[PDB]
Amino acid sequence: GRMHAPGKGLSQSALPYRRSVPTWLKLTSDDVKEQIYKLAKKGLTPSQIGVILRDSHGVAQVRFVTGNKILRILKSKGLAPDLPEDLYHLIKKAVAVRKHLERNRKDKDAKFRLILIESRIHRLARYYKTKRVLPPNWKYESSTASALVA
Amino acid sequence: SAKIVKPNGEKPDEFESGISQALLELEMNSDLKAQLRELNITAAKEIEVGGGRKAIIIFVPVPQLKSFQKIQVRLVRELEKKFSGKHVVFIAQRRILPKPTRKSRTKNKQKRPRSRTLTAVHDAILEDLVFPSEIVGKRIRVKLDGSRLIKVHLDKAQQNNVEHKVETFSGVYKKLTGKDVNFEFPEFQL
Amino acid sequence: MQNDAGEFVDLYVPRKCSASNRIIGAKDHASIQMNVAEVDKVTGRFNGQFKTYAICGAIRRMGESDDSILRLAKADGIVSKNF
Amino acid sequence: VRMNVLADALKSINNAEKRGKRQVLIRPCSKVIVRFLTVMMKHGYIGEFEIIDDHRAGKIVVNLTGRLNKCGVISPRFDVQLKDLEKWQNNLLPSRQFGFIVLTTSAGIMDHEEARRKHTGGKILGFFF
Amino acid sequence: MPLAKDLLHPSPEEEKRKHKKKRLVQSPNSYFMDVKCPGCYKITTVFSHAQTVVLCVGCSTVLCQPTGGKARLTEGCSFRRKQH
RNA sequence: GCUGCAGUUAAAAAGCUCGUAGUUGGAUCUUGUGGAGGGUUCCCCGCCCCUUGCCUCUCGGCGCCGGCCCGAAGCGUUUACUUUGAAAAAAU
Repeated sequence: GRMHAPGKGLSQSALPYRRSVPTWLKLTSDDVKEQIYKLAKKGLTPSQIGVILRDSHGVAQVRFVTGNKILRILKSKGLAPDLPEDLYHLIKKAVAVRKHLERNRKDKDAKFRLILIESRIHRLARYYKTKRVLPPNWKYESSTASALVA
Repeated sequence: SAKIVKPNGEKPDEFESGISQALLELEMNSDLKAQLRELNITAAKEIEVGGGRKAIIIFVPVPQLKSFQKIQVRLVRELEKKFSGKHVVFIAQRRILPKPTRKSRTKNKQKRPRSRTLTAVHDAILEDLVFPSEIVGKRIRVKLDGSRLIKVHLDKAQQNNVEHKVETFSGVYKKLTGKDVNFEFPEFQL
Repeated sequence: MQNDAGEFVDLYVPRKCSASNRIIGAKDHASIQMNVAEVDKVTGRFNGQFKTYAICGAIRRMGESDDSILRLAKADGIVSKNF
Repeated sequence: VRMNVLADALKSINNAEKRGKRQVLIRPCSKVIVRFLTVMMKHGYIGEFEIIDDHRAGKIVVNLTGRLNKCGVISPRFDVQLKDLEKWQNNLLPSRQFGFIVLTTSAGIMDHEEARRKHTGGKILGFFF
Repeated sequence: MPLAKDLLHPSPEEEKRKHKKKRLVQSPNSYFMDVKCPGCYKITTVFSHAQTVVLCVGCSTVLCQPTGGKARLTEGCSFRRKQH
């Protein structure tokens, strides 16, 4: 079930058994890497590169054409960001609710939902700090949070 | 030079120098001169199959094999035409490293890659034999005596390229790994 | 049941259900024994020869005896492995 | 969440045997499940079985013969020594004449009668009769 | 389900009816197709559950629009699946 | 009540949700032929790929007409588990 809601829905992707590239695909490994390097200059995060490539080109799974996952391809050229994808989007969501509560102090539902976002930031940062993606002295703060996404 | 097969001390054998001569002389005609370049064949053998006939196995080094498969559809058809009624397969020169935990010397200074495990090598050898066709799925049957059989499903397109060689695939995989395999076609596939 | 001299010591050996391989008890009054006629292959007529099955009372009351008798009659030659 | 896979496999067989079904599907598969099934099959309590590859841990289909009264798991994998094995078979078995405890030992997964011939102790996995 | 149906050989009409994650082995319902338009005729490839508003190499303003399920084509000349 | 109890109505589930310590945590990384004891395939030797996994010294006996071999040692990533040795008053 979901970690902070009573729901237990089932929707997700389902990959095929066959890992091979199909015979009709015209692209090749190093031309797929150059298209990844061009899309990264526009500020697109790794999750957005994979949908642009799936929708408008033949590549269903980049990992099956090129033997690497696309965050590794960007890191080996220094093109990847420092703060990771999901922790960036969680911190960007918490500053929007805090801008609401400064003028709407009667909104007790918004007060409750902010506890459930910031406790999910603390759980994900504690994971990245043990795997050396973040400094041991890294800390989310309710005053500093606006400066993390500028 | 000729006699390209095997490490020092093993090289002079008549059969294996014969197959490697028959490979390296074929670059001299104008068609395969466009696409062969004296590329290494590491070994070859001639082996018995269940009908009382014979077949040959050719061993190719890993960084060369991605180029051999791109021309194998003509190159094996020329070799199966030239030899005396034989069947041919190309396979990779894979190495297995031993289990580090209490079955080898081990230390922190180098780690065994999972690409060098026995399981990752034996299930890659199965893909080389069938090459003109693609594996659609596997099943394993355990018998009342405690033995195993593997059932392999092959794609329904390209039947004409492999149906006459399933009887050599079982005998070759038996002699490369010690295991019984059957090759079959699906009822339907999604 | 046998002893170390190899002789048998049960009162009787009870029957088992043909569909299910479980023992039919002395008070299972919902259970049955079915009996079915064989016919000669030249003229389709009764020769006095027959086949038999026994069915558990628990399988009858859940409604599974009709399909069990059919599977048994296809496993023997009677329904001839086509339908 | 799913804390233990062997307990699912045996509970799934045990519910199918009591309904009188002729086959059952076990998912996820494991190296421990395939070795436990093999010990029941070698003693004659189940039929033969087949494994399906799906690239995600796999599945098993098993054939049932109607002979099995029960199979089960002891959840903490307690250690046992040869002097204490008598107390466990006095607790868990229906008679001295039939039924088996299953142990894991450094000589392999095995029947509690084989552990006495091999002079070895181990950890408890489960039982059948 | 009767007492005795075998589980190793589902018919293709038993398998096509059930959810993608609950089949005997998993497989997607989505597909790739090749698409073509009037005025400029360079053929292009599209995914049937697209989220992007696709623009063709022929520079027309919309090839297809996104939707809560399958994307809908702008009356293009092909909806033909690729075979594999 | 560990083995081994109970909590709809007999005694008994915090009004509801978050959360640090504590307890618990998914799949995966080397096998069959030959010989002895015993069977009609598996437990001890030697093998498809590694069988103590390596290695080459030097103080130190062996085998033979200097040189090449076979028992120590560096040691096998660290522990629980299990089986075996040693060492623990008498009386009860």
